[PDB]
Amino acid sequence: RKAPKSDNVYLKLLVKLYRFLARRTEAPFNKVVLRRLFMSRINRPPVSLSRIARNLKNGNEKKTVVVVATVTDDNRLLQVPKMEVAALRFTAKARARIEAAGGRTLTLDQLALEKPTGANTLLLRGPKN
Amino acid sequence: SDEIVWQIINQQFCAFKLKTTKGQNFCRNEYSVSGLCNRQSCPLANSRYATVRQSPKGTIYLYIKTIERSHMPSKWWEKIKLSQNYQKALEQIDQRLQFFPKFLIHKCKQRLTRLVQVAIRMRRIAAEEARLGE
Amino acid sequence: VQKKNPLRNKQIMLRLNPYASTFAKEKLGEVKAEEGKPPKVPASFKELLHEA
Amino acid sequence: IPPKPRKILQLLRLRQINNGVFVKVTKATAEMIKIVEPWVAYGYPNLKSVRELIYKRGYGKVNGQRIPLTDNAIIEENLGKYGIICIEDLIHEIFTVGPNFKQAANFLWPFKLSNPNGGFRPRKFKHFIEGGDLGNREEHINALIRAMN
RNA sequence: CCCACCCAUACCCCGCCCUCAGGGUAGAAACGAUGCCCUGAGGAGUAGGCGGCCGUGGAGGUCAGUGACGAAGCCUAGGGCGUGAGCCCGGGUCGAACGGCCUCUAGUGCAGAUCUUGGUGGUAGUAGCAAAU
RNA sequence: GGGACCGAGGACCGCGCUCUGCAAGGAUGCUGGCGUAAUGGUCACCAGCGACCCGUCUUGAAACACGGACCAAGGAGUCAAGGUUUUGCGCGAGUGUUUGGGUGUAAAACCCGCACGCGUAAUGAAAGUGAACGUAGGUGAGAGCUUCGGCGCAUCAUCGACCGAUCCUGAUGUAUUCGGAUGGAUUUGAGUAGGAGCGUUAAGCCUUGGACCCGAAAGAUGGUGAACAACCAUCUAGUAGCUGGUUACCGCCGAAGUUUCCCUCAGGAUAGCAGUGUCGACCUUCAGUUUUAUGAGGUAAAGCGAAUGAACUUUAAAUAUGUAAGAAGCCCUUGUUACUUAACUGAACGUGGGCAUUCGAAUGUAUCGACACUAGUGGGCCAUUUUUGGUAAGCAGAACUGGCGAUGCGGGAUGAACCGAA
RNA sequence: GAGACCGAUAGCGCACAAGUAGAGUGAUCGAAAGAUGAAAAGCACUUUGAAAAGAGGGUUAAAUAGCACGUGAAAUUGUUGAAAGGGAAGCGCUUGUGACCAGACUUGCGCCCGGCGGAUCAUCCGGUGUUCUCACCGGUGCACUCCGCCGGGCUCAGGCCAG
Ligand SMILES: [Zn+2]
Repeated sequence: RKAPKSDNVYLKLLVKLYRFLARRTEAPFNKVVLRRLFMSRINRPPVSLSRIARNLKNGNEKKTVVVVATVTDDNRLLQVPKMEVAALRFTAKARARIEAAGGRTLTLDQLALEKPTGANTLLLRGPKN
Repeated sequence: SDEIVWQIINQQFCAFKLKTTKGQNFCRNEYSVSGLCNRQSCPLANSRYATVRQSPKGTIYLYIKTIERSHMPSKWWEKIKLSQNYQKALEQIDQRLQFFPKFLIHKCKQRLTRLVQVAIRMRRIAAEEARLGE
Repeated sequence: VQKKNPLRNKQIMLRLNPYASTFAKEKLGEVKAEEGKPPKVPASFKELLHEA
Repeated sequence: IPPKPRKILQLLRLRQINNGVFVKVTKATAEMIKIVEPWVAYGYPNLKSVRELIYKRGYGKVNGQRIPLTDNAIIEENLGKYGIICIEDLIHEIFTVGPNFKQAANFLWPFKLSNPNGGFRPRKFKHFIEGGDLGNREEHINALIRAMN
């Protein structure tokens, strides 16, 4: 598009970073992440701890889970597995429960340094409506 | 937070801005190489900066801002005396502003050039005004 | 920045068609007909030509 | 204009007065042009008509933009996969109708010609066989090309 | 029937405005990446939809703003800017306060409403000296 | 060779050429003129050409009709409560301090103890019951990733699984009259199948209040006078229709005047036209077009030294006008069904193949489709052609197309319907 | 005691003689109207004449601030000046005539030589502040270097319009 709808100055910081990465890298991961940054808050539904566990429970373990949305906690998920999640935002319950399981929490700018081309990443988004 | 400062400076409020209707904006801050408010020449939004100033006694100095003396506003600027010979002062910019952005080097040389030119013009006006007696 | 007619300036003509030099040099636009005495039109073609 | 000549004049890329297109003669194309005879004039061009149309009013379709054929290079980057790498190749493909005429003619932007120097005939909107300008004039299109181009 | 000539905002070439579409731009740029550069196309417009911008009264911060050596206002067969709403300057008058920026706010923009209030015309030095004064 | 108009851009880069540099990705070189005025502004007037007075309202349109003596100031979509959509923001299975208390530099700011509102599991009229048999399932797509082997978001299609309720079948048993287990249904849910909400800000829309502003006759309460019932104040800014008016600029996108349904006429709900957001394909796909095949006209025509006789035909028009022209496709083999048939005879579900570097005409393609949401529209007049009826002649009615309606310009001396051209 | 209220056609009808003036038998209805100047210092006196008026003269910073009083718009009107006017004016494009008004590039740098004075010049000395290596004072002088200044000579550079 042309301008992000958000008034967050750090969300405009991330759009500036992923505009540069989408232009100067063949990886369609950067183009997809940049498209979802421009999208509104309703079009980025929250993703729960239970939903990122099912997409991990296959042979997709040891991959950096990337969710360009907020991460919410599920009280019905009794045990959290070890997992590295990069997201826009984390709730306090979610952040504590990844850290209790031995996992790590990343931001999208820490993702861009580590995996600029989006290598070995599991991209997820939440339920629409 | 150098970019976050710039976003606040550019798009919310800056006490040094002068908005003109002629398609250009001006910075009133005395430590700016050009009078214009842009990203390259805003000294507040650039942690590393250079500026050429002229003293009332007639001496031209070069000012240096580093990221380390940022939290200390009284010690923002290193003041270095520039040579009166025009070529040695241009070289003194190049050695001192080494490994800087080339915008700062190119505009400090322009600011040095205009300051010397005004000083020569200032002496020619004063000589003619003394002769004219008006 | 400026469209240039190959028919007006021959430098752009030589830029596009390098054969334009040898076309003018060997006078290919002034090629003459092959030699040979042209045989007369048949008399049968003439009486058809002015039948009525 | 009736609805059916309006559709034909759009399929022939004749969206403006004094617009020109190179068509190849089929039974499909001949029936289309015969319908729009009350608006167009057409004939059989010579080599000089084709050569001066491309050199003077030749323009291309590179990513949907009208860029003049000022260099041989822009021919190859858009038509070099068909064996057309020079501007003499485009002349040869249009004039002697070859296997890649479909791609060469559409690459060619429609020719924005001027009004003819000397004007048309006094009664312009009659048939050429009836003393006017509309319809098929065969080799007489070259006199119209020389006046307009 | 033939030759030439005349001119539409139409057609062709060139310049300029804006909009749209495509492209380029970071161990940063010699221009606010909400910036800059390159290329092409387009341009009537009612009901209606969307955006930007100008002007008004008051409010927070700012310009270490202007001001009795003259603020605001008004006038002006003067100098400029902007496509435009508008804006700046000169000359005169005048006497005490006012302006730009970024935000907040609203009792915020007029040619009409046989609009309201005030003031003033032609009719007209006419009708006619009735009433009122 | 002669003339006119133009000089955009601003280090190099490119293609070239006649290569000690050129006319090769946009004008340089030389000379002159310019301060008691080069060049402009405003006013008045003359001259050539142009040029109806604005707004409102009716209508297909003009024409009527209403308003305008002039100037200054005022002057008309506002504010509350409750819904609803979208954007931003905070926290997030939670959210909301501000009733109140504590506090204070005192109507500010700061802090919160208990409840409360909305949400976090559903269905059935009800008794009430109550979310796992399969990595919460299988298969196929699908963004993205990839050790190039394969993993596969959201979402959709299908086959399943469970639960609430309904219609069944009826286990150990049981107080001898109580129960629902197991096995089914072309069922229903605003169900489960792993939460998205709450508060707030901005804009818009809906409802009610005076409700964009101005504008009846009436009715009622309480008084004042006295007479052809009248006046006064209030309820009351009453209400119904129906008029009039409704305030700077520029830019972008831009209509409809219609099909169908329902019923008061005074109207809404769909679909279409304009737009916004999401998802998906790759610019795929589509198209008031041509061609090919084939209908509806064998319509004209050639022949009848072919037969037979528009109703004759070997052949076949023109010209409009329906239907198809692959991979989302074809054929048949083999199995089933709840449908059908004497019968895989048909329909559906599965099976197999070939061609993916001519995937099965031409031309064009300023993307297309699905879902959701949001404004304005739902009149006609004239002409061409075809056609039905009628008159002494006018004329009346259908169907298509075109023009004007929201459209300036050139021409026809002038002009709603003409010609050219937007 | 206060205000993101209104500022004299607004705000209560009333900033002031306001429920006043005035109307109606009566119940009731109900306005318009603020601003000299810092200070009246509110024009003494002379002189026309019958007046809410002038000419002199004075007060004042100012009287074109004179109780018609801060500022003083437009409509409308008089005088003076210019131009025009054969049954409409006004308006658009483009000249032309006259009148008045404005004033075009701010209009400069670089070399050479000679003198004079300064320093950021001397491995010169003393002092101060500091980001601790940069600045600023004071006193020395001119071997070198660099700035100015004065007197010559020289160079190019320029704004607009033409051919
Ligand atoms: Zn700045």
